[PDB]
Amino acid sequence: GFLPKGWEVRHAPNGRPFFIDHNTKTTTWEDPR
Amino acid sequence: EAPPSYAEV
Repeated sequence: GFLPKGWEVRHAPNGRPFFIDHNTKTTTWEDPR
Repeated sequence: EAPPSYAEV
């Protein structure tokens, strides 16, 4: 499904996806969906 | 093994 408003996902150097919270200018390994 | 911080985006 689509990420919540303000979020995106990218891949870290180690290849693991991380999620980016532009609403609070923070990131996390955990999927927010 | 922490994620990249927001400054790295």
